[PDB]
Parts: sequence; structure tokens; C-alpha cells
Amino acid sequence: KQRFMQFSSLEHEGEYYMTPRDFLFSVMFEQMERKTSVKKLTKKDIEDTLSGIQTAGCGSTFFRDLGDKGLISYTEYLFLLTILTKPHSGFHVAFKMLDTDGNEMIEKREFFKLQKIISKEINTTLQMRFFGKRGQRKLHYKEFRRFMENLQTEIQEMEFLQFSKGLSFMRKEDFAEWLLFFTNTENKDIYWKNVREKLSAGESISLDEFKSFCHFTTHLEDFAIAMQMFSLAHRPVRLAEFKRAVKVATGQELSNNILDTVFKIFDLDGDECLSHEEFLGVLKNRMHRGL
Amino acid sequence: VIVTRSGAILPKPVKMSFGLLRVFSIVIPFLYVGTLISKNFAALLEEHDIF
Amino acid sequence: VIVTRSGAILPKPVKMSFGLLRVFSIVIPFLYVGTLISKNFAALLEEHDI
Amino acid sequence: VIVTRSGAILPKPVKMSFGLLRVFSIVIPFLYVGTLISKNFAALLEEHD
Amino acid sequence: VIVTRSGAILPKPVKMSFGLLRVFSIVIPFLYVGTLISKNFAALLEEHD
Amino acid sequence: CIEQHQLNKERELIERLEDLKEQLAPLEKVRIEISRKAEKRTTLVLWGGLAYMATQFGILARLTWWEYSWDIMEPVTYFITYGSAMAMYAYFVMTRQEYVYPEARDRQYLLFFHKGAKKSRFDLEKYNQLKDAIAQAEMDLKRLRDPLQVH
Amino acid sequence: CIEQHQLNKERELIERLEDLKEQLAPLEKVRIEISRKAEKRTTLVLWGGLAYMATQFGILARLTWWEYSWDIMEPVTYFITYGSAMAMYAYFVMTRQEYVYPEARDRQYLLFFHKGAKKSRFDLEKYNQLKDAIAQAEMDLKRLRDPLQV
Amino acid sequence: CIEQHQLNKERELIERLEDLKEQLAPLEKVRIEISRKAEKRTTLVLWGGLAYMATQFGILARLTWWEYSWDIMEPVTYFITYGSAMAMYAYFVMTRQEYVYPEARDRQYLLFFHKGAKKSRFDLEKYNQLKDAIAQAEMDLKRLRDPLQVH
Amino acid sequence: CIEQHQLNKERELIERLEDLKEQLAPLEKVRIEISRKAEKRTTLVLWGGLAYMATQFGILARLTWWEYSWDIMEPVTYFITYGSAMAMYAYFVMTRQEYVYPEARDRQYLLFFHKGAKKSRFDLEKYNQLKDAIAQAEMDLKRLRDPLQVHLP
Amino acid sequence: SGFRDRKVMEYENRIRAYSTPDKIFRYFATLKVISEPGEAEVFMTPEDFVRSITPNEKQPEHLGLDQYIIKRFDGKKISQEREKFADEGSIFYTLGECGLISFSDYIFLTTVLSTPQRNFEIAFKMFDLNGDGEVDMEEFEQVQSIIRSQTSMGMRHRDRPTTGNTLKSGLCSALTTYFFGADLKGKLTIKNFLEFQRKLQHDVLKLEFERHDPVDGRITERQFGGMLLAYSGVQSKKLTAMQRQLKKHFKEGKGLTFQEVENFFTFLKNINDVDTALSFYHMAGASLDKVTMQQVARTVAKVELSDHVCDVVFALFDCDGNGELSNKEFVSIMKQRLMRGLEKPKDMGFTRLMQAMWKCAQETAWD
Repeated sequence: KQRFMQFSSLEHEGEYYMTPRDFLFSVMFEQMERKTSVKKLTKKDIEDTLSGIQTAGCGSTFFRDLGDKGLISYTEYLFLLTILTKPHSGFHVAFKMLDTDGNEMIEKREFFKLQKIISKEINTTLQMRFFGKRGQRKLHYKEFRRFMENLQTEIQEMEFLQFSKGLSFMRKEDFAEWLLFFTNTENKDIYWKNVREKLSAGESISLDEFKSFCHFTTHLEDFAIAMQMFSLAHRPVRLAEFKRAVKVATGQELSNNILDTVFKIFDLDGDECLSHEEFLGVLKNRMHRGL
Repeated sequence: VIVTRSGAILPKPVKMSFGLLRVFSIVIPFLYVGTLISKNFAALLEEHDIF
Repeated sequence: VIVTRSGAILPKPVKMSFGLLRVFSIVIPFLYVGTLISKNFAALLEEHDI
Repeated sequence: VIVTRSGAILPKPVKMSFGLLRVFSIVIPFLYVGTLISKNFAALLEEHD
Repeated sequence: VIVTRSGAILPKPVKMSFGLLRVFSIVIPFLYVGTLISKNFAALLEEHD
Repeated sequence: CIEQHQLNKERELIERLEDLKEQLAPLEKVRIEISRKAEKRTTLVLWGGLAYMATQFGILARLTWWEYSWDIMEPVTYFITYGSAMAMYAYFVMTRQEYVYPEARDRQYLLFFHKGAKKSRFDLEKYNQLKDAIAQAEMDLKRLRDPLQVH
Repeated sequence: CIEQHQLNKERELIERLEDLKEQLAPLEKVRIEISRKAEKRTTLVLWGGLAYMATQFGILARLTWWEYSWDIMEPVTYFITYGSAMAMYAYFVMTRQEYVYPEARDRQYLLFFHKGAKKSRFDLEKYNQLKDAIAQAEMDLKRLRDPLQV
Repeated sequence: CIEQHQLNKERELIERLEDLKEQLAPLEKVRIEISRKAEKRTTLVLWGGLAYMATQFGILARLTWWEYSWDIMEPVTYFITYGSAMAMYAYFVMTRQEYVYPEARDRQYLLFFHKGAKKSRFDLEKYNQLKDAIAQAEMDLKRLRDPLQVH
Repeated sequence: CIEQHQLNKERELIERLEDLKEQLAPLEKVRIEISRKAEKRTTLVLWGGLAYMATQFGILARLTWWEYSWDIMEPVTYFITYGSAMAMYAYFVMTRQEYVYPEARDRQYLLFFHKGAKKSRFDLEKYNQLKDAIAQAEMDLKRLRDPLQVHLP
Repeated sequence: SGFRDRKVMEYENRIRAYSTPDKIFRYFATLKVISEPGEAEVFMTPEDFVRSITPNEKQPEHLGLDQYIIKRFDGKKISQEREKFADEGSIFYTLGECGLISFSDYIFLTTVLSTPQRNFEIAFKMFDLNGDGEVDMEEFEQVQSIIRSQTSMGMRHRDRPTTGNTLKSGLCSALTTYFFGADLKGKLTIKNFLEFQRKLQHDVLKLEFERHDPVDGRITERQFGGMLLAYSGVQSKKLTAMQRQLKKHFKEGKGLTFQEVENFFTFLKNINDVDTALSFYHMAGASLDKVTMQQVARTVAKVELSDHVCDVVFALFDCDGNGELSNKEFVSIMKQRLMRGLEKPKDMGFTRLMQAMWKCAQETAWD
């Protein structure tokens, strides 16, 4: 909210705007030394939106082909936050309700009144893209879900590459140190404890398992219900049940080193078991990103 | 208790004449009144007014 | 025992200052206070439960 | 209540000989025979009904 | 009760010194033991039957 | 001489006893009739209380078997048994003495006795004053006629 | 005028004590027997009361654990308690005496002593008369010896 | 050498009774002040006991018949009475008393009266000392009537 | 020789009092130590009663809200409260008095006092006799020194 | 009406809220069939099962508690065709009797009905030997052990009625009759179990519909709304508000067939998602109107809706006759009617508040 004003880039009619790159900085970094300066919007900018859109790759390479060639309003920024933090916060619902009477092909005029209410003139790149150059088209639901997928995937790509420290992969501790950018407890010292002691550190781990991990963190309450079954059943959580719990959270399965490292952090007075509610809380301090 | 300080036996304890059948004939009518009074109160209660 | 040792008769028993229309008047407000805070307790059980 | 006006400590109180057994000898079989006529009452009342 | 035959003042009755601390410090452990031994009794008797 | 003098003191003392028995005679018959009257009123109170308990038994006896249920009337039952103890504590504080059956029955009979006396207006005070006088003269005549000590 | 009178009075008082203790033995020889049978009948009453307690306990024990529900016998077991309170009040209004245990056993003791006094033609009237005279004489000899201490 | 002893001692003794009375006279008004200042507090705590009994009835009334069952309130019902029978036993352990209500208010009044005297620094010991001496002299004069008249 | 005889009588009674107090002192020590022994035991009994009163309530508290229902425990509480009066009646059948708390307290203290007497085997009958003789000597001296019955100028 | 009737309704709503479930089963059951060698068992009708669920409803005076219509069936008497209480093809028919329901079966239906589908998804897919919900009888007992530990937290075992391990054998009767067949060898899928739940819910709902005597299969609008408002306090003022608002319109004689209410209650299985949709229709300036109600419903749950149903639904939940619906009031009353008064029976909420105060004690023990 105030970070939009902290990370604004352009100025039109007093309106602060963000570039895609300043948005990248806002999602990767909380705040920086960098000034995030504000310049006045010339009318090249409403053609910079076009000239970036005429060139950029429309999937998981979008902002990094843009860089600064884009427009993000405050409501659009909050919408981007809602994308990256709140999946299934109403997306099939919106295309059912905002432009009904047929298929799920939404109209541009319900676009703007979209932006404000889910979060609770010139064009940006979004309605320049989704509806065509001036609103000639309608946005497709499967295409928008693909957009959600490759956009959130592009966030994962940025976190991977910026947090690979130049590597091709993430190590175990690269990934777990990544995993503790949003953890601030008093057992955090305990949580770092198994980092410096009970960790076979290194062990480079690819991006696809990281993607699987992120999608695991999406479908999370079902994992909460399964570990609640394991709360109201005295069968302790070993490796096969935890694998099975990840699979029934997803329909997909994963690495070992991710999984064993989760065990090693979250034994915590239960030997070779998962500190499961505690692990959920760690992932939701990860997911809330500060509130 | 049963012996006086004079070492003597107490006077004879007294009862109530017909008091046994007084109890045996006072409980029974008033138990029947307790039977009667709720019968003639509750049907009245659902007769007259239900607030 | 109403008769003393000497055959005399014990004094008048002392009722206290129209009790029946003041003890009756003090059980009721404390009982209202009780039912009020019990209702308050159930609602607070819901509130801190929330 | 322990001593006299003289402070003389009062004599030892009486206890009936084997008396705990004398009362435990009466508590139990009367319980048992009441338990028997429980069955005798219940069986006959389900017999009439 | 208050006064004597003489109309004197009866003395202050003794309090069992720190007895309030004593009575709750004896209520609490036998509360917890009545909890404990009957948890034991339940955990055994479910296994018997 | 001390003989006829001390026997004359004895004789005047039994004369004084005769006067004390004499003056009691016209007064005593209002006390006896009041006592018998408040006696029947206490008798009505006691059998009235037994009649009450049979009534309160009979109400629940009607309802809770076979007019109705038992699991509905158990709160009414407990609240009645608790209110009984409440009213007993009240009868302590509303009297500054304890509720134990004969020592409240005698309170009620005493109350009815003074109730009849207030209507009667017969100088109960001078009556039991005279009673203490005649019992004192009784003990005087007891002590004066010691068999051990010659007089 | 005392040494003559107490020289008479000691001797005559021991004479009265001797004569009354002669009188007492035929009555007391009956008193022991009647008191004994009274004590036997009263002790039988006490153990029968405990029988009543245990028997009521057992019949109400079997029903609510094997044959009937507690849920349909909770009212009866309320009503026997309330009837017991009514029985205490009935004992009060019948005896003009509080229902408490030693007073009750003394009440029944004197009843089942005086039935025996009826059935044995016992001179209770003479017995308590003798005990009164002996108590008087004992007071006299005590009040004789105590100024003898002065 | 026996009777003028009694006459001069009797004059002296009623004189000493008068001195005991006059030495009492400034003191016992403070005793009656402390007698109020304790007794009003004790009446406050007894009417407070009745009020607590009222609230304990009322919270149970509301907590059953508008919030919950009886069958999820019949337990706490039972545990309150069991706690009361436990508490009176604790009272008997604390002070050796049966906890009967006149003995209850008497021990409570003694606790308030000694704190009331000690805060007011009342010489209780000189009070009851002097009261006992007064009572001894009064029973002496009640004796000194009788063989000086009845012999 | 009136007053010398009188003061001789008083001296006689008061020195009998002195001698009997002199005999009172040695046995009173054993009496007071066996008193504090049996007092320790009976104070333990007084507390152990409340310990029983609490450890019943712990059982009955756990067993209705955690691992059985009140449908289960309610008949048990009925039979406990009935056996309460049944034991209090059986106590009166045992010993010839009621179940009253200070009364039974004195009973148990005195019963432990005689248990200590039978162990230590001290002279309780001499103690009784001497302790009565002291108090009678005091009361008769109280009669003696009346300033309304002056014997001592 | 009727003061005794009102107090009985108090009492039985206290029962259906807060009693113990064995005593509940002993309350509403009416039948006691004598296996003439052994003894009699206590079963209840599907009608009694409904009244065991349904608030504000009573059973006649000689049923009461533990006072049964005693139906001696099997023994020396030649029993050819016993009494088909349930229709054939009822779920209640398909269990181990010809239309009777045991105690264990009552616990089983209270579990399966009053539990969301998602929880059974996870429940099958956790203990299934595979991770794929293909479940044997042993893991099914595990499922029952875990989920009977959800609603009826206060359970017990008197061991006189079917509380004991015979609970497991009536469960076995259900499987051997219907789930695993004769052999008890195969497994049961997720889908067939959820199909079973849905059909069970439909049969319960058809009996709940049936108890009103729908003349020509059609319910009084007032009686319809009263069924819609079963799990509630007293909303009779809103009932008459819907009535008098409808007493403007000329629809109140038209009734409602079973199919519409069937459709709407299937729509309620999706309505807990369109809290979002109606919530965004709040701030988007559009008005809560019956046309868009049935349009939105035919989009999101794809179930058809007559105007008459939404007339009654609106006139109930409109803002006291102002012509406008209210969002979250309606959402909460639909979640209340949906959950059927489930969460925390036989409350001891002070235990949870004691745990909460100790968590605050631990939280100040961080200080």
C-alpha cells in the first residue's frame, strides 16, 4: 500500500506508477537502498506500453522482456499482490459474475471495477493486453489462468535466479535460507540451529522441484487437514506419510533433500517426525509476507 | 441419658394418642391434593393464556 | 422450653424490623446481577472464542 | 472436652470387640439378599406384563 | 456467646497459623492425585475389558 | 427466747408463701387458657407443615412419573431442594438463631403466646415477677428447713 | 449442739444407707434383667436399622446396573430421600423431640424397658424412690464429711 | 467480732462497687462504640452471604434454562454442593468448630471485635478485668443480703 | 490460740498442695510429651480426612468431563452419598455417639492418648488421682481464704 | 402453541443441542424388536431419525424416552414379510434391516452426513495403502475412529446398548450388506462413497420434505420457509414478514414441488463459494435482485430456479421488506441450515478457554 508510494516510478496527473522492474524489486526485496525515483510521464509512455507489448514474450518472460516498459497503477499493484499472495481468491467466480450471459469472456469496462473490489483515461499494459489494443477483445479464462500460472512461475524463476547467487541450481541451504526470508521467531535460532549443524549443506537442487515446492505451498490447507488427521491419530509422521501428504495436497511428488531438510528443521523434540503445525506456521509466515 | 444423676430411671416417655394414624391419615389426603392440584392447574394453564 | 426453672415465662421473641419485605427485596437484585453476568459469561465465551 | 475441670485426662472410650467385623458381617449379606429380591421382583413383574 | 457470665470480653479465637496456605496446598496435590490415579484406573480397566 | 421467735419467722415465711400462692390464683387461669389456645395454634402449624410436605411431594408425584417426564423435572426438583436450604439460611439470618425443629417450634409457640397476651392485657410481667418471688420463697423454705442443721 | 447431732447423724445415716441397700437388692435384681432385655431389643433395633440401609442399598444397586435404567429410577431414588425427610419431620411431630441417633435409641430404650416393666410387675415407683432416698443420703454424708475437712 | 465486720465491710464494699462503677464509666462507651463498629460489619458479611447464595442460585438458573442443558449442568450442580461440604470440613480444620451459624457469626464477630479494639487501642484487658471484679462484688452483695436477713 | 491454729491449718493445706505439685511435675513431663505425640498423629488424621475429601473430588472431576459421561458417574455419586450416611450411621452403631466433627476429633485424640499410654506404660491412674487431689486442694483453699469468711487477718 | 408443548419443544431442542448421543438415540427411538432367544434391540424409524435431527419437532407422548412400540418379530412366530418401513431403494432400506436403523448406524449417519466431502477426500487418500483412496475395512475403521472424534466428541460406552465394539459389527453389517459385498475382499472407491453420501442426503431430504403432507406434492410457502429456517432461533417475525410481503403478491396458493427444493439444496452445496460472488456484487453497484439471483445460480451451480422459489427466498431474507436482500445474514443462515446445528454438541467451552488463557500465559511467558 504505502510501498507503492515507496516504489513508484512514473508521474501522470499526479498519479504514481510502477514499472514491471520496480514491481520485481518490490516482490523480491522488501525495501532497498535504491531510491525508486519518480519522473513525469511523457506521452511516449502510453506508446512505451505498446512498444513493450509489441515485443515482450506473453508468458513467463513478460516483465523481464519489459523491464521498465510498462504501467502499474496502485490498484493494479494491489491486484498483482493479490495474484502472488492469494490464489483462488475468486477468479473463476469473477469471470462468471462480472461479464456473464455466455461464456467466460470478460469485457474491458468491468475490468476497472474488478481492480478495486477484489483488492478489498490512459491504459496500462494490462487492458492494452487482455482486451486488445483498445478493448477490441475479451479476456479468456483459460488464458488468464495460464497468465496466472506463468506469471507466478516467473516470480519463482526470479526468486530462484536471484537466490541461486549465480548458480545453476539452489543448494539445500540456498533453498532453506530462501525459505527463511519471512521467519522471525524465537525458535528461529533453533530453526537456524539445524541449518548450521543438522544440515548436509550444499546439494544443488533444480528449479522444477522448486516449482513443485511452490505449488505445494499453494494447496496448503488440505495438508493442514491431513496433518490434523495426524493430530487426531497417534501415528507419528515419517517420510512415507509426509510424501503421501504432499501428494494428496497436490497430485504431484517431489525430491528427497527438500523433504529430509524439512524433517531436519522440524524434528524439534520429536525424532524423525515432522513439526507439522509448526511447519505450516513457517510456511504461512512465508506466505503472508508481512501483515 | 437414661439414668438420672440420682442413679434413677427416667420417667416414662410419652407418645401422641392416635398420632400414628394422624400421620397415616394426614399424608394420604394431602398427597392426593398434590395429585389433584397440578391436574387442575396445568390444563387450566393451557386453557386460559399462553402469554 | 418456654418456661424457665422458676416457673416463669420467657420474654417476647424479637422479629427484626419488617424483614419479610426486605429480605425478599434483596435476593431478587443479586439474582438479576447473577443472571446478567452469566449471560455475559456465555457471550464472552463466544467473543474470546472468536 | 478432653480434660475435666481438674484437668484430669478422661478415660479411654469403649469399642465393641471385633466390632468392625461385627458390622461388616451384617452390611454384606443384607445387600446380597436385597440384590436377590431385585431379581425376584423384576422377573415376576416382567412375568405379569 | 460474645460475653461471659460477667459481661466480660471473650478472647480472640486462634487461627491456625498460615492455615489458608496449608489448606490449598493440600487441596491441590490430592486434586492432582485424584486426577492421576483415576486416569491410571481408566487406562488399565479399558485394557481389562 | 429463740424457740417461738424462730418458729414464728418460719410461720410468717409460710404465711408469705400462702400469700404468693393466693395472689397467683385469679391470674393463672387466663395464662392457662391462653396457653391452651396458642397450643392448638402451634398444633395447626406443625400438622400444617406436614401437610405442606405431603402436598409438595404429591405435586411432583403427579407430574414426573406419568403426567410427564423425569428429565424435565429434575431442574425444578434440584432448585426446590436448594431453595429449601436457601430459606433455612434466611431463617437463620432473619432470626439471629438456628433453624432446628423444636427450638423453632418453641419460638413459634412463644410468639403465639405473646400474641395472645397482647390482646389479653393481663400483666404477664407482674405474673412472672410473682413467679420468681414464689420460687425464691420456695428455695428460702428449702434452705431454712435443713435436716442436717438444727433450727 | 453438733457433735451430739453428728455423732447421731453419721450413725443413723449409715443405718439408713444399710437399710436402703437391703431394700434395693430385690428390686435391683429385677432391674438388671429388665434393663438387659431392653438393651437386647434396642441393639436389635440398631442392627435392623443398618439392615434397612444395606438392603435398600442393594435393591437399588442391582436395578440400575443390570435390569433397569438409572434414568428411570433417579426419580424413585429422589422420592425415598424426600420421604426420609418427611419421616424425620413425622418423628418430630410424633415424639415432640428431634430425630437424632442417641436420643432415638434412648426413646426406644425407654419404650422397650417400660414394656418389660409392665410385663414383670416391677416396682419402678419404689425403685426410683429408693434411688432418690439413697442419693439424698449420699448428699448428706458428703456434706457431713466436708465440714469435717474444715 | 462477727457482725460489725459485715456491716463496715458492706458499707466499704458498696463503696468499692461505686469506685469500680466510676472507673468503668468513661470506658464502656468506647466498648459500645466498638461493639457497633464490629457488629455492623458482621451483619454486612452475613447479608453478603445470603446475597452470594442468591447469585449462586441465579447464575445456575440462567445457565440452564436459557443457555445449556440440565444434563450439562447437573455435574456442576453436584460439584458445588460437594465443594460446600468440603469447605465446611476445611472450616473445621482451620478452627475447631462444627460450622453452625450462631457459632459462625460468633467467631466472625470476635474476629471483628478484636481488630476493632486493637485499631482503637482499647484496653480490653483492663475492661474485662474490671468487669470481673465488678461481677465478683455484685455476687458478694447478692450473698450479703441473704444470711444477713434470712440467717 | 485461735489464729495460730488457723494459720497452722492453712500452712498444712498449702504445704500439702506444695508436696502434691512437687509430685505433679515429673509425671506431667511424660504426659505432655505423649500429648504432643498423639496430637501430631491426630492432626495428621484431621488433614488426611481432607486429603481423602480432595482425592475423591479429583477422581469424580476427571471421570465426568474427560473419559466418561455424567450418565455414567451419576449413579456412582448417588451411592457414595448414600454410603456416606450409611457409614455415619454405622459409626453410631459402632460407638455410642454421633458422627460430629469436634466430638470425633476429641475421641480420636483421646484414643491415641491411651494408645501412647499403653506403649509408654506410665502411671495414668496416679496421674488422674493426683490431678484431682490438686484441684480439690485448690477449691477448698478458695473456700478457705474468703474475705467474707475471714480466717487470715 | 400450548405451554406444555412449548416446554417439550424447549426440552427436545436442548436435547438435540447438548445431550449425549446415546441418550439421544434412546430418546427418539420407538421400536424394540425381540430376538426371542436373546433379548430385544432398540431401533428407530427413519421418521425418528429425522426427528432426532430436526429441531423444533416432537414425537408422541408414549414414545418419550425408553418407552417403545414393542414389535416381536423373529422366533416361533412365522415371519414371512417383515414390515418394510423404508421404501425399497432407501439407504435406510439397504442397511441390515428392512427399513430399520441401529444405534451404530445412527452414529455412522451423523458422521457421514454432517461432515464435508473434502475431509473424506483427504481421509480416503491418507489411509488407503496407495495414496489413491482405495480403502479396505481396517482403514475404514480408522476413518470412523478419526471422524467420530469430530462431531460427537463426548462419547461413551455404557456397554449395555450398542456403544461398545458391537458398534464396529453394525459397521460391518453395513459393509457386508453393501460396501464390500459378501466376501469382504474388495475395496470401495472415493466416488462411490460420495455418491452414497449424496443419495443418503437426498433420502433424508425427501423424508424431511415428506413430513409436511405436501398436498399435490406442494408445500405451503410459510411451511416451505419454515423448513428453510430450521436451524435458527426465532425468526417468526421474518416468517410473517415474508408472509405479508407475499400477501401483497398472488403466489401463496401455488405451493412448491420437491424438484425445486431439491435443486436449491444442491445449489447450497455450492453457495458457500458465491459469498464471494454476491459480495463483489455488493460493491459493484448492482442490486440483489431475483433475476440475477437465478441467473448467477444457473451459471455457478447450473441448477434451474423458478421465480416462485426466489420470491419466497428473497421475501424471507430481504432487509425487512425494503426490497433488498442482505448478504452475510443470508450466508450465515444458509451455513447454519447447511451444517444442521453440528459444531460443538454437549459444550464444555470453558475447557477451550482454559487452554486459551494458558496460551496467553505462555505468551506472557515469552515476556
